[PDB]
Amino acid sequence: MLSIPNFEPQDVKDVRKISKSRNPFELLARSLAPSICGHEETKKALLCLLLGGMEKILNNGSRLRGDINVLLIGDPSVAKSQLLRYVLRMAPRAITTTGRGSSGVGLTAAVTRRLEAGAMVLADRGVVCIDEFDKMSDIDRTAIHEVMEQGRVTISKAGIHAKLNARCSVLAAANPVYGRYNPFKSPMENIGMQDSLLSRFDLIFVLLDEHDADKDANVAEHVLKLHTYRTQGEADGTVLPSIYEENTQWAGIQDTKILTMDFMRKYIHLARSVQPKLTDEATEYISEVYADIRSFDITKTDQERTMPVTARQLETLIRLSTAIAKARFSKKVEREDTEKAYNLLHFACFKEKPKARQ
Amino acid sequence: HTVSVYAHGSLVESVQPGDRITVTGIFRATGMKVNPKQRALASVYRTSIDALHFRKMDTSRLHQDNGETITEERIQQIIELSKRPDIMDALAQSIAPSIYEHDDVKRGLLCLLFGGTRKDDETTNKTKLRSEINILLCGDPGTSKSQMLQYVYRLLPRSQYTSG
Amino acid sequence: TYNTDWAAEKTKIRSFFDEYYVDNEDGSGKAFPYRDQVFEIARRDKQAIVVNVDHIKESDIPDALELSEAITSNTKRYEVLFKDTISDMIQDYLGDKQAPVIDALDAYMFQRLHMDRNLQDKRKKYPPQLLQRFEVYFTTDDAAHETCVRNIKATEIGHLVSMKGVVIRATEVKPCVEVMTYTCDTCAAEVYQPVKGMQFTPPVNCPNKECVEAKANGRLHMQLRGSKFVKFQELKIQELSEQVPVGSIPRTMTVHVYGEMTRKCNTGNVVHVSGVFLPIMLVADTYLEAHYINNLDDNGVQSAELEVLRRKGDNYETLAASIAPEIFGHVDVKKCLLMALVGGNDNSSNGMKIRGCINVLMMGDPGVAKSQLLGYVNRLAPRSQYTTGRGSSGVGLTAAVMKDPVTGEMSLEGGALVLADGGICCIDEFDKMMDHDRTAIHEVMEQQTISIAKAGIMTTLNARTAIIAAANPAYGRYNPNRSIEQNVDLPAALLSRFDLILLMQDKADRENDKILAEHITYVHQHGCHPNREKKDLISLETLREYISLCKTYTPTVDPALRERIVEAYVEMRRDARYSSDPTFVSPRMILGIVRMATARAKLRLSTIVDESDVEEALRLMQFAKDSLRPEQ
DNA sequence: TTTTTTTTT
Ligand SMILES: Nc1ncnc2c1ncn2[C@@H]1O[C@H](COP(=O)(O)OP(=O)(O)NP(=O)(O)O)[C@@H](O)[C@H]1O
Ligand SMILES: Nc1ncnc2c1ncn2[C@@H]1O[C@H](COP(=O)(O)OP(=O)(O)NP(=O)(O)O)[C@@H](O)[C@H]1O
Ligand SMILES: Nc1ncnc2c1ncn2[C@@H]1O[C@H](COP(=O)(O)OP(=O)(O)NP(=O)(O)O)[C@@H](O)[C@H]1O
Ligand SMILES: [Mg+2]
Ligand SMILES: [Mg+2]
Ligand SMILES: [Mg+2]
Ligand SMILES: [Zn+2]
Repeated sequence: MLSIPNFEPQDVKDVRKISKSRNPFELLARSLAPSICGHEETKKALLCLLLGGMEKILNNGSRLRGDINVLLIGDPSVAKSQLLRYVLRMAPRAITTTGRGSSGVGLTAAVTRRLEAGAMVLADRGVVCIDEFDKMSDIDRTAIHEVMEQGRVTISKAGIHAKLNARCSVLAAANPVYGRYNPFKSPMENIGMQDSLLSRFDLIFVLLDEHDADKDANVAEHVLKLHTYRTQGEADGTVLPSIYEENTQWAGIQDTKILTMDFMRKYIHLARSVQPKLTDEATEYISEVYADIRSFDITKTDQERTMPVTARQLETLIRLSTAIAKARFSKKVEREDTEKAYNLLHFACFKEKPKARQ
Repeated sequence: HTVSVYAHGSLVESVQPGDRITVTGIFRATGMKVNPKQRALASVYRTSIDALHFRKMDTSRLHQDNGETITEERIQQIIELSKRPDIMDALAQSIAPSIYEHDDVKRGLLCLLFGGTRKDDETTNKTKLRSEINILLCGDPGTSKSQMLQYVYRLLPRSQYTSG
Repeated sequence: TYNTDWAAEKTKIRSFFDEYYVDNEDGSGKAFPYRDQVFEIARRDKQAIVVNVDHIKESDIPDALELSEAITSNTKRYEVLFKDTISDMIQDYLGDKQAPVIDALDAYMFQRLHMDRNLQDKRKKYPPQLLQRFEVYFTTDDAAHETCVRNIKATEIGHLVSMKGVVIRATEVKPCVEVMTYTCDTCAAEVYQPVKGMQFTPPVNCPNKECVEAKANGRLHMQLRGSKFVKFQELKIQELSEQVPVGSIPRTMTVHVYGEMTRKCNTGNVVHVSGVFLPIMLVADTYLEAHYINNLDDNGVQSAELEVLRRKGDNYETLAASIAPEIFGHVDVKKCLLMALVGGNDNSSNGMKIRGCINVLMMGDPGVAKSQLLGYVNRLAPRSQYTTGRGSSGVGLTAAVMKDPVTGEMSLEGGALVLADGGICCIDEFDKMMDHDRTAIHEVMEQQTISIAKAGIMTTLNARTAIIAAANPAYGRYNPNRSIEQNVDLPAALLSRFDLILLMQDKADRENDKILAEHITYVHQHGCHPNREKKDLISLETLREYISLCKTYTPTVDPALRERIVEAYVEMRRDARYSSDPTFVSPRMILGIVRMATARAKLRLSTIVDESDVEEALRLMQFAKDSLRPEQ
């Protein structure tokens, strides 16, 4: 076969050392996609997506979901599609599609008489990337609601009655309702999707292209620095037909070290198999924090709410805690994990009003 | 399920499509050739019925035979019954006894059961003018329209029920 | 390098039948159940023996392991040896007596053996399939023989194999030839031909030596009073969902069933099968020849855990609490589902039929465990189907016309509500179904029939099913500013067909949120519900057993309850006139009251309805009504 | 060939 992991004891030693270092989760999140400036919280979310949570199958056969789902909405030219293509490279068992040219039948399963698999069935125990998600029709969107929660596709049409397993993680990108974010309307108005669909995403990120001379100067300097770069052992006229990185001018980050992508692939492959358990301090912190998030009122602080808050977000807290604990190679989930999970979720949940309205 | 029935001799052409019958006969089994060219047989047999008697008599419905067999005494009882002034109410309220009120609808269904005078060209065996009566019921939910349809469906010998 | 000394193997097999035992439950002695079953065959109270190979494996007998391995490795041969040893045991039991004549073949054999009179002659004249008239089947339970449809390959031909699956297709029972008998015209001799496989070729010319030498040219005529037939059935069996590899579609296999194992399955069942994998008579086609079948839908005996409940009584609160104990709260909703799992009585007064079962509609905000409750109900009910609004057509719910491309024929194919007949259909995402798909269930929910008139087909099908449905309100959330009819965007004709309609809100509250978080985090810690009060709860298996017991009762209504029921109906119908935010009320309501009263009498296992049950039905209807006006 | 049905675009 022509169409993946590899290990040696030196690599295992280095995995032990980096896991025993001070802040491995922050190091991996910084090292994820260096040639894109900013987007640090979204990079942390994508690392949590690549690690994943724990499925629970109870004694009576009941199932609780383990996967993590992420949505990006924002202005044009903010690297949404670029991050989707990067995750498509990094993840094994990954499929990419667009909402522009996908039917819901082709996205889940089809009758052709025979039964025919769709993209989310083919990506079972894997990742689906969907671009231009706002361009999909609602008739196709309503076919996803079973898959994103139960992990199943069920069909009952002429001569065919069948279940199909479709346990996978969804990463989606979209543009807002008006083609460009209106600051005079609320984030829910700009997103323009119903609560039953918005509740199924563990994390939602709103990305804005704000005019601000400091940020414009920094972003333009980073882009031109990545464009003027050439490899150290290369002649000027040429054309394309260990642990740390060594040349980092293209990455923009001045002094702090970055891990090699091959080492990232090996580390994520090993850390995926860790199976941590919960503890009492984590349970108490999660239970208090969930009630505080639900009871917080936004008229105090001149902020506005970005997501619905339901009982699924409690499970999102549990999933993010286990995913953070995996990167430490820890057998137990602790307050150190749950605090980082809460900070990421609280970043996602609330957003200050735009400067055009302020 | 469906079953094949074989009629020999004088039983031939004694029944039409649409009729409801009881059959008495012999249950048989026969073999089948693997190829029509050859002597080999399949070891799973086909089954059918050789008929001996068809019966269509059923007392739970208005009878299916143009009323040839009624006795003189019951004809005289019918003629005596026809002289009640209550004859419309007496016949109408006896139809669909479990249904409460709707007396006007019951009288309409009685008119449907009786019908008009037949007016046919006998040289060509064609209807010159329609003598059958058509009825529409239109109303609120939960008012027993489907139940009245079920009563008329079960009463007659030749009836069909379709829906939606 | 082969063993063919059949007498020693017969000695081993007979020693197994003589020496396997189970101690009596009172300690009074020992039962020898296999030889008891042999004597039942000898006195003709039985037709088959089912042998468990694991009992042979774990018996306290020399060479037991070797015998079990030989049976498993060449099962098609050892069936003959088991039949021979059981025949010898039957003759040793019977002695000089005769077994009773029960059918025409028995009469022919008993008459003809003594016509021959008037062991070498017997065994030469008659084939052993005709001399022996019983069946032998094998079973296994050890996990070494568990396989999928996908794994049965060339190493498994001739071996005993066990698997688990779903039945797609099943034929009706047909007569299958086992032994043909022919008689000669001129010399009156008889020819016996045993049949193996799916074909046979009849002989033409008489073989008897006097006829052949005389050149009498006598034809052979076949006779079906002496010939032997057996029940035959064919199935197609599909892989179970847990057996399939990742990102793959299940496979199927053909199964042949004989004799007493026929009519144990119909379409829509999950089965455990033991059988032998064989070819068809250099590339070969294959099938599975079934030895034993078990319905896992089905499987006077009572468990001790059920005996405790049946002695206790007052079980209603515990039964309500035992439905999906991972889900916190919703006690009245669980009581409504408990009543829908049992239902009322069918009534057929003066030819007019009335539906007995109960219909429930759930609605609520997102994230309030509707799908979890429907999944638990689908696991709990014996025969049940699950569908979603998007994944189903109005032909997949009811029944379809199928045009076979091989023959050109038209046929009918039953949908989900036909397959769920006598049971429960769960419909998720009920608000997202199309109107012209949704209107198919109008006949099923009230008349319990499907009637079709298409192409060259005109029939009626039975669909006696309860429907449990789940939906969201009209814009994904309940709106307290809009009316009940605006929040529940369904027509009145469909709304009148549901006996109960419920709403489940999610509203933020600083104590209830913390209590719910504690419950969910405990479930994620330990894999089971908290049970902080240490009260008893019922296992899923014995809850299924108890509901199956409850369905056997038919409690009658006391005529004293008449005024209470009728006055309640009139009082209910006043408000729909004189309210600012009314709902639709029709004469189906009073039948719903009677249904719920009889359902709770069934749950109590009593035979006469009480006014307490009438009051509980009224309390649940009041709760359902009050759910649709929160904070008013 | 022509006809009738149910899923898909
Ligand atoms: N730091 C950066 N921030 C934003 N964009 C960048 C950055 N560096 C490079 N780009 C460029 O900006 C573009 C990223 O947008 P891209 O991912 O192609 O489409 P998009 O973000 O999904 N917008 P759209 O598809 O129209 O909704 C590419 O041309 C990148 O090369
Ligand atoms: N006057 C009545 N007499 C007898 N039964 C009645 C009466 N009114 C209502 N019912 C009962 O109420 C139900 C009426 O169902 P149904 O026969 O479908 O009425 P319908 O007119 O067809 N409503 P729908 O088909 O939904 O438009 C049945 O259970 C009847 O037994
Ligand atoms: N009271 C509760 N107790 C336990 N788990 C709960 C509770 N409420 C919600 N959940 C969890 O919430 C998740 C979503 O459940 P689900 O059954 O899909 O809700 P839903 O009512 O179907 N929402 P929707 O299908 O979009 O209308 C599951 O993981 C449940 O375990
Ligand atoms: Mg893009
Ligand atoms: Mg009706
Ligand atoms: Mg749901
Ligand atoms: Zn002869």
